[PDB]
Amino acid sequence: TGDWRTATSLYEFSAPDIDGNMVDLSKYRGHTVIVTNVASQCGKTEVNYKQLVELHERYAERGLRILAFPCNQFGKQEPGSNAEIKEFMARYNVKFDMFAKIDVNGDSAHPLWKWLREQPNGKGIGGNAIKWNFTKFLIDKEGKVVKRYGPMDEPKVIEADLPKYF
Repeated sequence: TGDWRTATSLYEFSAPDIDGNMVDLSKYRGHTVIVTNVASQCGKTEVNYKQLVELHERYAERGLRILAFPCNQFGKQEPGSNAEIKEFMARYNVKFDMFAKIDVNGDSAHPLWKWLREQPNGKGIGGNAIKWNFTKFLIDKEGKVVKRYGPMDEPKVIEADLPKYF
């Protein structure tokens, strides 16, 4: 219906990429997806970027796609413009998909993230708030959330779940 409250998969949403081009996320139909909120000035920025890059290098050939959403809501650790953030990810040689900066919590949260927070059967009242930088969601080939991993779970925690969804 266009309402995030009614959506049942990743494929109902669209978001601008880091260059500002609108991306319809149905482009990921049939792929294994990780969605994560990122930041450049977090204690865990280096380990998350390094391990996300490693997962993409190991598993892109199996259809793994990583969608990274910058977000400045957690300690103001993503203060850069989109153009600044684009320059930053190359230091990690990021070749997965980078999106324009968004809010993930609160009144201005992007609708995809309003939906992600509700995933285990939320009633539309806010769900499980994103707690800090580098939360991750593993999404299956039908666009359904299958697991959430927190700021403290390094990306390599997702690895043993990946072959179930390739």
